[PDB]
Amino acid sequence: DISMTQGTSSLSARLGDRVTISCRASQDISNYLNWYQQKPDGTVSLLIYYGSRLHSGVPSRFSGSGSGTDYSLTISTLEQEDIATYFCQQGNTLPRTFGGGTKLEIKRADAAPTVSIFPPSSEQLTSGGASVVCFLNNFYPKDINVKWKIDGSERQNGVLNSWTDQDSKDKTYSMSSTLTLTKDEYERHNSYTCEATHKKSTSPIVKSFNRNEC
Amino acid sequence: RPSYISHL
Amino acid sequence: EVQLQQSGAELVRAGSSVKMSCKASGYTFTSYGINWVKQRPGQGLEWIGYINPGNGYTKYNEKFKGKTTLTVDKSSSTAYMQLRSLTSEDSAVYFCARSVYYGGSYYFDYWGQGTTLTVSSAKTTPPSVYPLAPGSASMVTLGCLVKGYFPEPVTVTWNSGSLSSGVHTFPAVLQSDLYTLSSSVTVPSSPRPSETVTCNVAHPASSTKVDKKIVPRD
Repeated sequence: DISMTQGTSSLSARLGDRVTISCRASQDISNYLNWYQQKPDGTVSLLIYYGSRLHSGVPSRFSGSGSGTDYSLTISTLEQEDIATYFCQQGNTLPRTFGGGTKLEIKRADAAPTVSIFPPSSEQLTSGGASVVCFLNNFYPKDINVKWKIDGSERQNGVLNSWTDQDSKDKTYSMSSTLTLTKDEYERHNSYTCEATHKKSTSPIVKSFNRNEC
Repeated sequence: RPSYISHL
Repeated sequence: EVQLQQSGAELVRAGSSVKMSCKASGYTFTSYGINWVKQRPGQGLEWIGYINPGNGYTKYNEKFKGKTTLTVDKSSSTAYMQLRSLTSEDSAVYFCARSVYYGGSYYFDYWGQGTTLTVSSAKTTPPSVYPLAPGSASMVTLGCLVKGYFPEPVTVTWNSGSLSSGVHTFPAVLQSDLYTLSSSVTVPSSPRPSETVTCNVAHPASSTKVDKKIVPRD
């Protein structure tokens, strides 16, 4: 098949900026390229079709171009409703294929995450389970790395993470991470650490608690 | 440049 | 006036099969083709295949052929897509979309809201709600762990909404056929534990409304 690639997975921009989303086919697609806009919720609509130049009934600020293997969508004067995910799609050969997509997000100033760790609740323990939770709230940019350590060394099994979409009022991100173990495994150890490495500092932010001091 | 237009 | 209304969310066990629909209106059903797209939260979009209502002609994406069958009902302007031998790999949202002919080929000008399919053996089951208090047993963060429920969605609020700012309710995650989510609230050190802080989680599918008070210790 013809692989479609969009260099950028997430792209930052301010309202009113001239935004450019790229996409490259693994081979010549003779201008058989289309652009679709997917929303967080109302989800999907066509913007530009064919060689990236034809409109559909969408604002003129959306323009498309390209040829051969390289094409692009340019959003002149970005608006709030334009914040969304954009996918390219080749209609030259079968099967039809899409690029991974490009999600736009609002630029703002860097902000370190506020980190909080929580030992298992007595109630959950009484049922033989033990989940340690760590919140990393209101940070920016969205890229972040959370690391769990049990009794000093890194743990990776039993860890589930969740990320919120960029906040609509401030433009920060938040993440939750949960380490789940049996009550017994939990009780065979002492210190629990949650480390957040964010570009806003070379040194990780560390939060932990000891079961013995509890 | 131009057309061929309303599907299948 | 061109509308494509797809089926409602789907719940099925592995090894089983399912059939979703896409009702069209506002245009001549047999004059346009229907394509089906697959979207799992990770990857992007995948092209399943296409059908021509007029002649019933179908073309499949090699990867999806064998387990997928596209059909159509000209009398109700409805296209159907059946998935067989389901696995967790088939858990995603599926879209149908209309094709139009410009120049040499086609493009999708109209899409449906999508249909969500979840392949699992879980049955409606209420979440356990665990309170998350600081760990020593100006601003203080407190949490609430909503674990082991099915199916989505769940509704979390703090003090029944009287606490709006400083709340982050996270997307649920699949923790063993069951969903698990967390929520955090931040309030001044003067309100807690001086006053009560309660997370309220509702789970419509199980007709459950739970109020959990966050008290000190653990």
